[PDB]
Amino acid sequence: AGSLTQLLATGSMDAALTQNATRTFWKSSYQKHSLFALESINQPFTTQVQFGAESHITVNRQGDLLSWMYLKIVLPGLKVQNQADTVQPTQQSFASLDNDVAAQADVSHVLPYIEGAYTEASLNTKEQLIAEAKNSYEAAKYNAAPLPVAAQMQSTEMPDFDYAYWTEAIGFHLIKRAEFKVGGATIDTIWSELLFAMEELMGRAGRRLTETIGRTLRRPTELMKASRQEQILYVPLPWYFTKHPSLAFPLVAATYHNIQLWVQWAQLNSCIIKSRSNLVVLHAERNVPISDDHLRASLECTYVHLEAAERDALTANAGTQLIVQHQAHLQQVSSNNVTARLNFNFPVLEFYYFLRRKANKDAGDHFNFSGIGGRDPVVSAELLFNNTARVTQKPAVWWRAVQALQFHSSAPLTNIYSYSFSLSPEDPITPSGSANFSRLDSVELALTLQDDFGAAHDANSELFVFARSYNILKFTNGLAG
Amino acid sequence: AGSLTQLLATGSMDAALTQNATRTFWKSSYQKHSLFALESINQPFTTQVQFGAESHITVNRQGDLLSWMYLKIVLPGLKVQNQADTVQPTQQSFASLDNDVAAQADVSHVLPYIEGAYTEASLNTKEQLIAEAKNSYEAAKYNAAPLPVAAQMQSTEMPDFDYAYWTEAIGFHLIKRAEFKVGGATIDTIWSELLFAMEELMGRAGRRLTETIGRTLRRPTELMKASRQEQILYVPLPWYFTKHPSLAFPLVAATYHNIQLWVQWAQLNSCIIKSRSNLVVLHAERNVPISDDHLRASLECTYVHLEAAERDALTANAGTQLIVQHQAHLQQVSSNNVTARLNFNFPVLEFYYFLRRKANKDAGDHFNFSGIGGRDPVVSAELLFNNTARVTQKPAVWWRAVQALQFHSSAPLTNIYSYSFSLSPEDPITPSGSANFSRLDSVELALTLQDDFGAAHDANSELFVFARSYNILKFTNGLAG
Amino acid sequence: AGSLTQLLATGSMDAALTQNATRTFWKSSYQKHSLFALESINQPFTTQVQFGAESHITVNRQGDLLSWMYLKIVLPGLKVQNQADTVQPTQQSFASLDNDVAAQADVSHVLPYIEGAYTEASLNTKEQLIAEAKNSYEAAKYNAAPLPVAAQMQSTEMPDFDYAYWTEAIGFHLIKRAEFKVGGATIDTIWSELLFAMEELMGRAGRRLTETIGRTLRRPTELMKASRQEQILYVPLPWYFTKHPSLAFPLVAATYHNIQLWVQWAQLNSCIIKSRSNLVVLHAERNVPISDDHLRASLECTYVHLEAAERDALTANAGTQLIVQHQAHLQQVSSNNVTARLNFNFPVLEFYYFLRRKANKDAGDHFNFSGIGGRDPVVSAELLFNNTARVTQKPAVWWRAVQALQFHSSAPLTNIYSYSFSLSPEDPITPSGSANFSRLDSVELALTLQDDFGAAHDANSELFVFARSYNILKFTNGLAG
Amino acid sequence: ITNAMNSAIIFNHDDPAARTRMYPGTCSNTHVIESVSGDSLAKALLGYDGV
Repeated sequence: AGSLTQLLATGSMDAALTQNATRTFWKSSYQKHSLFALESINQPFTTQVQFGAESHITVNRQGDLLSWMYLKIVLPGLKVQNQADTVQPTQQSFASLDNDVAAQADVSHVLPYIEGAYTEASLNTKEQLIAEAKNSYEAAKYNAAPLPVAAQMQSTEMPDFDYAYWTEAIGFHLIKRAEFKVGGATIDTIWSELLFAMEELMGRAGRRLTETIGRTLRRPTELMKASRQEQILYVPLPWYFTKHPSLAFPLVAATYHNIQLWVQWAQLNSCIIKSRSNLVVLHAERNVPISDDHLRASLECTYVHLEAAERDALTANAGTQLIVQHQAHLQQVSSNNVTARLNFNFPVLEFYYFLRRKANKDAGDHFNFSGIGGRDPVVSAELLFNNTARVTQKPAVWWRAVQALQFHSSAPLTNIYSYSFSLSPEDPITPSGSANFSRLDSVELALTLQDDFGAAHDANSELFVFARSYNILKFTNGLAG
Repeated sequence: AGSLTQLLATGSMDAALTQNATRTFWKSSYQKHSLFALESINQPFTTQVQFGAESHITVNRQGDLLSWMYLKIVLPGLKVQNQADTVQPTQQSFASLDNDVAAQADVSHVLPYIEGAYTEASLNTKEQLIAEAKNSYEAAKYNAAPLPVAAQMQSTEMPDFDYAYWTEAIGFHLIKRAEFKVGGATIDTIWSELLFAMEELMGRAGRRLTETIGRTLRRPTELMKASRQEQILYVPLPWYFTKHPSLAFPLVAATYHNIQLWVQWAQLNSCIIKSRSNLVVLHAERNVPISDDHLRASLECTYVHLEAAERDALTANAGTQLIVQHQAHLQQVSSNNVTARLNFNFPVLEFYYFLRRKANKDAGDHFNFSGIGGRDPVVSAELLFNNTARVTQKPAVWWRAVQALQFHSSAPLTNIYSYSFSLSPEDPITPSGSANFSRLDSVELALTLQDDFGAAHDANSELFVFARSYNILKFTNGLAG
Repeated sequence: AGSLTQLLATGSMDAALTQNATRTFWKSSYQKHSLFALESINQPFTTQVQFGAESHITVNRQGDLLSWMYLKIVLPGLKVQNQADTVQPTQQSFASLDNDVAAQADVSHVLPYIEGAYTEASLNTKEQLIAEAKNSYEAAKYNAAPLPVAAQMQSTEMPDFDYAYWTEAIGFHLIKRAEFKVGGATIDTIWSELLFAMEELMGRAGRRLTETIGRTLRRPTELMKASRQEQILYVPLPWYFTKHPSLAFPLVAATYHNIQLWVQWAQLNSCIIKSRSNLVVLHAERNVPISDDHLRASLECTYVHLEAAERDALTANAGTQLIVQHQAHLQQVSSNNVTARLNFNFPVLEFYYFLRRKANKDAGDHFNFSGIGGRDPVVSAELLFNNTARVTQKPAVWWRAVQALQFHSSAPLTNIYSYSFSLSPEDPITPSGSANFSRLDSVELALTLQDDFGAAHDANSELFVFARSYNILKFTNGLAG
Repeated sequence: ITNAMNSAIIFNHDDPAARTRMYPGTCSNTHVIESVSGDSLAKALLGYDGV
């Protein structure tokens, strides 16, 4: 009686929701699709792959569309030997944990707050004086309550043996820059720092790229374990056509253009960290000093094979694809107040920004976007259009956590900040908002950074700003532009 | 030959799926949208913000729609001083870890199972006797196999120094109640306990509110670290209009109504836990006793700016929005059998329920919905409509884990139970089932709780029941109702 | 001036995106639906439920559709007693941690690499010699750099007391096979190993089945704690009709067919692990030896009640549902090169494969798909159609991580490999690609496994291959087929 | 205290509010106040929002 009465208890308001219902929950409807197949094919680079060099590949035409694209990287296992035991000790310098430049830079900021005879003190007494000076510095700069000295003395249990390892997220770090080219024109460009920021914000829970890029979430002991043997990494290249099947790049419609991936590789000296400064780093299998020719890479492409009728239709009329392109503003930072002039073009969906200390970069911690003592490097930021506040001054947590909560699949674990003009900037096919920067005379991101950011040992810290913008790729008569 | 043969190998069944295909995977189609912009604007409260008080804000009209809404809370850093060293030691009482009322309440239930001279025993002997009595209690009540005494002696390594910290998920706890008002009418009401339950069930992996609300997943050492300095929290207010862009609140269509947020704040005594009972809690920067006027809050609103044509269309005909409203049944528990009479109205989508021990509340652990000794407080529950079983008696795990698995984005880490009448209760725009409680003479949730729940030291434990219901918000002639 | 200028700054390209816009972000539209209700009903098996037996249930007709289906399993708490203290010590043998067959099998592979007097060595000296021989084995087989001996000596802190526990993910392990039958015909079949693989790949972040199936992510101490008391498990049965509301099984349209669930239960000896070989395992409450009749199970079904008009429409014309069926190829492995001949039928969406060592199975670690020493058991795999490479030789990481990244909601934590022909194999209603195996004369999965896989103590290791295929279920005149 | 600060910093007590406030005096153009410290007097005058 009650369940039937609920179906009868309808009024004029229910008519807007349920009158002439076009859907039922109790019967499945499905759509028929055209026939297609997927094939994954690995292809060698056209030029030699080496650390610090640029390499390119011309993408083969082994199907009708191009869908997924992965850079397959093979890194050798690492071993170490004392320089005294080596017949040829001359190698490039690597970052070493016995010379922690990041910790030395952090100590340099607290030196003015050390009370007593620091120079003559025992090692254990120096560690105590540094922890007390950190409390005095943080009280003076941040009105922070002092932490117990014992809580600041975190011994990272480092192993009592010699090692070397590939840096955190080495699969991204290796790709300093990649360019997707069609007919000799650059269609899009991606950077190591952008790839990491995109994975932090858009990386879905349970599908994080951890193993696929050599990322351990800053657990040095796991990087050491992984680095003792050969590593095979599959780094996704997040081009517009890899984001949705309807955006797959129509190879058949671009028949008269070569499709190329160009990759600028990281220098070998930046890719490795060692336990001690006096160690030589060896290729684990070959027992020779590690060299720039030990980088191996290939391109793994997923091709789509279409039925003849769909292939012929696509060849006759591929039309236009909405694309997202990436733009970059890279700036050196030498002051706590920084203004970035964002000379980006087109309808910008969103931008990302973050800072890297010089000391973190020099320590080989390339994706450590933290400030001094691991703090947030940004105090506040403001966004100006033509000297008018588009976003008034907001604290770092608003740009990092509130913007990520509103517009992104994930909140960043590092100090990555974002701002979206789009309601759904991760939707590759549905435009949901933008600001046209080609119609603004000035776009300025004004930053107030933490105290002493870009001073002394951190002179030439880096500001990264990346923007995502809409453009249109047109296919006509076997050409793409 | 094989791939072409697959495209030809079609029969009368494939016609229902692929005949006259209206979609291709090999060409992207996109829709054009109207022009809009988003702006985030922070606004002060119209009244003073203080602990234990009620404050309100009249929301400004700085755009055409209202989308996201965050309560920006600023909490001072905490320090502690001995009461003997303080010129004015008189402060409100705070929960203290040297007086663990929750542990004392748990011990009180096992006192009848302690064999031997408990009163005269050494401290280490009392801990042994309590662990043995816990085994005897659990064997007698639950037919549990005894755990090794050493496995029950979990020392939480508490630091050997003085501290105070803000309670777990303080950003939610501060909001005892918030009311969204339009034209003086309450449109919706949210509670601290509901906000936490909603984040447990609907909080997406990689987008949990942890840092944004001061939640550490019950790691006291992280709460201590965070509480030594100023904290800025961004608490999302999950109103119907924050759930989907098409539900954004049409400011232009409600021109003659004031839009107000009212917030009832938690008492300061409930917000802080200290290491010892004899400590005074100080504002870390000001070096004064912490007081009710040290709470700071503001409202951060995201406005939408529309193109004139869409703004004019929305002003002429905003029509009606489907809304979800929240209802609450709050009850004291003094017996293991509890019947809650759910006097909720309208088409209910779903309800949540959970229990809080008096001892957990008094210990300042406001979101600890566990029973005695951290067990599940519910043994079983039944749902009755007009004294007829709508859901027959089911064990706690069915209401907690099976209902969450079927209808929610996440399973709760705490003892939160749910039941959905909707197939997709997290879809804000598509009704997918409901029960109309305004047409039921009685709705009863009958609970069988664990033994001794609501007895002795847990007299006046709390039952929370929250329901989500459909209603319609109508916009006409510049008014909303 | 700027925001209005952006709305005016439109060209011929914007016309494809925004001309005649059929959607607005500033007004919600909703669809009305038909009236329905959901009811969860628990039902006993028609036959006795026992370990190692087959049991069936005839599903009741308590609503118009069948939606969710859970196997509700009740397992008793476990206790242990010494065999010498037991009046009837005769019980089935259980796996025991004092006789770790998996560790003994791993040691057997490194015996040829032990230098010195192993047989006469002290226990601590034998552990050192085994760790050194592991380095020599891994250097010889994999060109691995040696790990420090201290890093290989992981003591799992096992408790110094007697225990027994239910094996990891016992809720899946109990279901050796389940068959969904209609009118005496098997519509679909699921296996324990497939259920686990499906949860690894398709299990969403924050909705993992952990507690609902007794899974701890290989934390033996948590399995021990859980196994001391009665456990109630709710194992989801992932039939086609449980995946989407429009696929709910139309009970009213199948009126003349009995609907049955058949379940083949695991043997009791395979379900329990004990600390020591000389222990008897007891039912914790009854204080009797655990026996095959201590398994209890029931079926929890969610029924849908429809409004009379929708019920009558569905009875008159239920038509056809697209279904996914599961197929299995199970093979013994006795060599490092394995070819699996996949005699699957119909349009295959995707397949999963994985290996289980005999030693892992014999140790009671039924979902440990790792190789020797916890390594990846697959070096490479190739997929052939009619002796032509459909997928050329690819390394294990491509089949495990790249395929999961492209097509699945999650990456597997275990050595589960997949390959999809579908762009969205987790979409139950939209076909997005397949390969028709009923039109291929041969489908071969060629595997190169790790060295010594399937040799000596691992003779008769298992290869599992599962495929998902499209079929059509037809409803006509009260019959289903 | 203002005179001991050479009027570079001004201390004022507001009797209606019972609050002590500190402001930049003659250094207002050249310097910014970063922090305040001192003994029991500094804590007594400024530690409780100027009370």
